[PDB]
Amino acid sequence: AQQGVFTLPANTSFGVTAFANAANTQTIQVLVDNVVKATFTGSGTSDKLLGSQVLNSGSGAIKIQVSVNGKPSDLVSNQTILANKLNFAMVGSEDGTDNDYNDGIAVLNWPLG
Amino acid sequence: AQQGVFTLPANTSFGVTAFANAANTQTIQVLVDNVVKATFTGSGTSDKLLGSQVLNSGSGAIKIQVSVNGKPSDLVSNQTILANKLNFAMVGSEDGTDNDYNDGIAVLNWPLG
Amino acid sequence: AQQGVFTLPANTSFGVTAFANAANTQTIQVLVDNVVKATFTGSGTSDKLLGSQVLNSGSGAIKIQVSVNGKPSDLVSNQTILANKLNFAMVGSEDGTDNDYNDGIAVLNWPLG
Amino acid sequence: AQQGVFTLPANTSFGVTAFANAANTQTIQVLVDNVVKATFTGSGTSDKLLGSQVLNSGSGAIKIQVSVNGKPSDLVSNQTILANKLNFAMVGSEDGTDNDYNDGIAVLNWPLG
Ligand SMILES: OC[C@H]1O[C@H](O)[C@@H](O)[C@@H](O)[C@@H]1O
Ligand SMILES: OC[C@H]1O[C@H](O)[C@@H](O)[C@@H](O)[C@@H]1O
Ligand SMILES: OC[C@H]1O[C@H](O)[C@@H](O)[C@@H](O)[C@@H]1O
Ligand SMILES: OC[C@H]1O[C@H](O)[C@@H](O)[C@@H](O)[C@@H]1O
Ligand SMILES: [Ca+2]
Ligand SMILES: [Ca+2]
Ligand SMILES: [Ca+2]
Ligand SMILES: [Ca+2]
Ligand SMILES: [Ca+2]
Ligand SMILES: [Ca+2]
Ligand SMILES: [Ca+2]
Ligand SMILES: [Ca+2]
Repeated sequence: AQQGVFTLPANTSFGVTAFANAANTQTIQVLVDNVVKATFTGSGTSDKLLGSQVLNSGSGAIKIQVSVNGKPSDLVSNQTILANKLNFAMVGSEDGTDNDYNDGIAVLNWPLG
Repeated sequence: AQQGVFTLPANTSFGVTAFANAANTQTIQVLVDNVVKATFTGSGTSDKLLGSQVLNSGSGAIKIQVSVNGKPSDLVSNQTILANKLNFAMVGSEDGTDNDYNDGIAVLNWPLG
Repeated sequence: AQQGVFTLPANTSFGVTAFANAANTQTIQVLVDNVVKATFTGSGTSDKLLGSQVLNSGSGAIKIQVSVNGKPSDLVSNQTILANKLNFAMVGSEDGTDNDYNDGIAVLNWPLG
Repeated sequence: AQQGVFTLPANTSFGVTAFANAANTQTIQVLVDNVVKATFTGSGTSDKLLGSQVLNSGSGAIKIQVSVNGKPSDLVSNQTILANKLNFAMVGSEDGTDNDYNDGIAVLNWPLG
């Protein structure tokens, strides 16, 4: 199945935070309506914080991409809702062979405020 | 039910990242074996990043506390596992009456490496 | 936080399946727009299947109640979305003191078809 | 990523319940330590309940397979833990082109009792 694709409410601010757990440099892109709106880049094996940003969801069509020097990683994802209100969308990825799926991570959360 | 309590594998590094979406100052504490090992503090209504740290899980007994000037918030939490390997533990909290449950957030992830 | 409350898409069929893991008789009610539309009753400690039904979501306001002889149980719940399409809403409950939270369970899933 | 693979605690009873939302006949197999221990078969587009069984987890290595007349479906899965105690493992699958991922579903839950 496609992974890293999420439908958010339209015209809503969301946070996105990215991490590396990898020797290779991760490129984590956040697409809103098929257009890259944020890019996080880096490496490190101890949950390196690559950045955190707030974006508008546009029509609601979000897609997360993870790659290493142009090669797409294998993604895994899901979305969880707590208290019928607090949403998280998580993405892990695997750039290699050890299948730890932590190499490049994105965590989205909404609503804000 | 108790919320914000998680059993991790013992002696394992994990990341914890904290956010505010609140006018009031949040105090988010990460306890390992009943001892506070990290504290994140701040306010802001746009997914303010309060910090991110890597901790050892000790025996595995983690507890997240959220309070505002000493008053415990109402917590909500769960844990998700992706690809049978990548773990997230999420905590939201409500400090007031609007029930957005985003006031003080913690996201834990493991394994690292 | 309130638990067992879920917002579904309006006018959508969903499945709901109920289980017991309890010595006491569980009463598991599925409310749509504040009106009970299904009730599952029984006991048994080996994941007793109490029933499975398909309901219309009405406006989308679903609430699950669990009680034992009129006494409300303590609920825990969340919602997960897989492949940006397949939804599950889960409810556990505790009727006693052992905090296994499995006494009366409901699992909702949608969309059907 | 591989999907439908879960690590359970060893020597633990778990419930597994299977559904169809499909015109084609689904074959849903539950493997414990690489050996099929339950098989659910059927079709129907309204959350047809194919069965529910309790199994021992063996070493803990569970795998869910879904196929239609021998052809493996595309699986999606995850695991959620509520109240640090109640576990669900969910599997959806797609046998065709509409990407509803509901064609053959398995829901696992533990602990029982
Ligand atoms: O980035 C390449 C490689 O780096 C490290 O060895 C580990 O983090 C691996 O999981 C990762 O796949
Ligand atoms: O922190 C107090 C209060 O601040 C803001 O008004 C909002 O973020 C509320 O959700 C929060 O409860
Ligand atoms: O139903 C009462 C009681 O019955 C059994 O002892 C167990 O299933 C308990 O978890 C439950 O709380
Ligand atoms: O089973 C084949 C096909 O049957 C129906 O048309 C729908 O349930 C589809 O989602 C499914 O893929
Ligand atoms: Ca890796
Ligand atoms: Ca890694
Ligand atoms: Ca609030
Ligand atoms: Ca808030
Ligand atoms: Ca109980
Ligand atoms: Ca029980
Ligand atoms: Ca299908
Ligand atoms: Ca279908």
